[PDB]
This record gives sequence, C-alpha cells and structure tokens, in this order.
Amino acid sequence: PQVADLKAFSKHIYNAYLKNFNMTKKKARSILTGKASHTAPFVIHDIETLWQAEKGLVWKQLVNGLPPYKEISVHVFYRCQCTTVETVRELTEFAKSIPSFSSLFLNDQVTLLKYGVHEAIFAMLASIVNKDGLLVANGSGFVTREFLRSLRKPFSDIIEPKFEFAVKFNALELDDSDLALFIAAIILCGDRPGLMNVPRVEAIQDTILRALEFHLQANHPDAQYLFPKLLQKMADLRQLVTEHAQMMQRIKKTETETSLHPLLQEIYKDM
Ligand SMILES: COc1cccc(-c2ccc(C(=O)N(Cc3ccccc3OCCCCCC(=O)O)C3CC3)cc2)c1
Ligand SMILES: CCCCCCCO[C@@H]1O[C@H](CO)[C@@H](O)[C@H](O)[C@H]1O
Ligand SMILES: CCCCCCCO[C@@H]1O[C@H](CO)[C@@H](O)[C@H](O)[C@H]1O
Ligand SMILES: CCCCCCCO[C@@H]1O[C@H](CO)[C@@H](O)[C@H](O)[C@H]1O
Repeated sequence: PQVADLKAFSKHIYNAYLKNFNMTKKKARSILTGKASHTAPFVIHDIETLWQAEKGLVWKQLVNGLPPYKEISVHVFYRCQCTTVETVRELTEFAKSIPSFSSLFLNDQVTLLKYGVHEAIFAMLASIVNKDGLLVANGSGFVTREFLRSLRKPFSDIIEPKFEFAVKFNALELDDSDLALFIAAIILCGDRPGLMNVPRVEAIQDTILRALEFHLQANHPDAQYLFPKLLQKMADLRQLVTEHAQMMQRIKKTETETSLHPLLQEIYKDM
C-alpha cells in the first residue's frame, strides 16, 4: 500500500522540480560531456577570457546591474551572489509547488527556506560541476576550477570546498528524479531553528525520506547502501554550510568594500 502511495508523491515532487528549475542535471551533463550539440561552452580560464565572456555571453543578470566594479575577485563574487539569489528564487517556487510545504504557515515556510536553501544550493551545484570547472550563464560558459583557485583569498577559499563536495556527490550518480526528492528532504527539515510546527514538518520530512528510500530501490536496484550514503550527505551539507557561513562572516569583517545582497544578509543574520 504505502509503496504505491509514496510513488505518486514522488512524481508530484519531480514535476515540481521540472517546472521550476532552470537547468536539469540531465541537460548539464549533456553540455559538460559534449554529448550532441552544435555549440560548446565558452571557456573562462583567465582575465582575458573573463572579459570576453562579459562582452559576449548572455547573462541572466546584466553586468550593469551588478554593484560598482571593484576588482576581478570581487566581480566573480558578485556573479556568484547573483546566481545564489536566483537559485533561492527557484527553490522557493519549487517548495511552493509541493502542497504540504504550501499548507504550512508562511512564517514556517520562510524559516525552512532560510536555513535550508544553501544546503540545497550546494547539492544542486554538483549537477553543473565536474572536476575541472563548472557551467555558467545558462550553460553557455564554463569557468575552470584552476582559474577560481587563482582568485585572491578569501574568495578562492570559499569556492574550493564546494568542488570537493560536488565531485564526491556526483560519484553517487543521482538523476533528476532522485535529486528532486533529496532537495525536498533538505528543505522540509524539522531540525531548523525557530520552527513553529515542528511535528508537522517532521512528519512531512519522514514521508519524503520514505519516498526517497523506495524511489532508490526502484531506480538504482544495484546500488548498495545508497540511501544511508545520502543521509550522510545531508549531514555533510550541514557542515559545509556552517563553514560557508563562517567564511561569509570573515568576508563581511575584512572585505568592507564588497557589497552583500540584502536577501543573503537576511539569511545570515541569525545563523
Ligand atoms: C563572468 O562570470 C563568471 C566568472 C567566474 C565565475 C562565475 C560564477 C561561478 C559560480 C557560480 C555559481 O554557480 N555558484 C556560486 C559558487 C559556485 C561554487 C562554489 C562557490 C560558489 O559561490 C560562493 C560564493 C557564494 C556567495 C553568496 C552567499 O551565499 O552569500 C553557485 C552557488 C550558486 C556562478 C558564477 C561567473
Ligand atoms: C546588492 C549587492 C549584491 C548584488 C549582486 C547580486 C545581484 O543578484 C541579482 O539581484 C536581483 C535583485 O533581487 C535578483 O532578483 C536576482 O535574482 C539576482 O540574480
Ligand atoms: C502566516 C502569515 C502571518 C505570519 C505572522 C508570524 C510572523 O512571525 C515571524 O516569523 C519569522 C520567520 O518567518 C521570524 O523570523 C520572526 O521572529 C517571527 O516574528
Ligand atoms: C525567499 C525565501 C528566503 C528567505 C530569506 C531569509 C529570511 O530572513 C528572515 O526574514 C524574517 C521575516 O520574514 C525575519 O523575521 C528574520 O529576522 C530574517 O532572518
């Protein structure tokens, strides 16, 4: 009985995912591997190719809309911020497309997004990453990991840990239908500080995890220990976000000319 009900539940979460996210892992891997396309991403690996990309690639966020130019490393940070905020927007609409999330009081919705979106962002980020770099500008660009390493501290340091996480996460070979459930479980988390209706959120979280376990039995029948591996990745994401927030505090303290987006300020306020 419940195996069948949870299958339906999972399909509605997958549909929420397909409706709301700009890029799927399926599309991202087809770009990263070269698989079937008349166009290849422009590679950004140094200052000259960065300038050419700002001149010539199509950006969701127009360069003139970014804060005033300071230097190369900050400019990259500002592009990172733009994408982070765009993904918060997508995660919010994904969450709101899940009925049991929308049925929560709005203040609990905000609490879940506040403490869950970065975890979800760093999980979804793996979809566009390989060991050598990541996709940018809706897949029309590829920024090398080596170039990102060459940025000055603190900006290079806040980037590299996410690659380290992503390469290990991608070795589990999740597809979009697995990720939709994984991300929903990250957002619908009963552990978040200040939740008003903890039992309700705990119950939803449990349903999603049961759906995930069963989804993996069907979709990855040969993969041993995959469900417990993913619970551990959820734990790992919490630690990755703690470190990230600590690094952001140092950027706020020491990089005083760097602007932080007001929405992210609200997210870090009580972290
Ligand atoms: C010319 O254009 C470019 C040049 C060079 C790099 C880029 C670029 C590179 C990476 C992204 C990106 O997709 N992201 C950012 C990202 C990716 C990996 C590691 C870290 C990281 O952000 C850390 C800072 C986050 C601050 C916000 C905060 O939380 O307060 C995804 C997370 C969203 C977009 C754009 C564009
Ligand atoms: C203000 C300092 C920080 C500026 C750098 C980040 C700007 O990002 C963009 O800002 C818009 C304003 O909300 C969002 O709507 C977009 O989704 C987001 O991509
Ligand atoms: C359902 C609409 C009416 C909601 C009214 C309740 C608002 O509560 C506020 O929720 C915020 C998180 O969302 C917390 O950060 C605040 O501390 C808390 O005061
Ligand atoms: C778009 C969803 C992303 C959530 C954005 C981050 C939430 O910020 C919080 O908003 C609450 C008001 O609602 C305040 O009470 C809190 O002090 C503040 O930390």
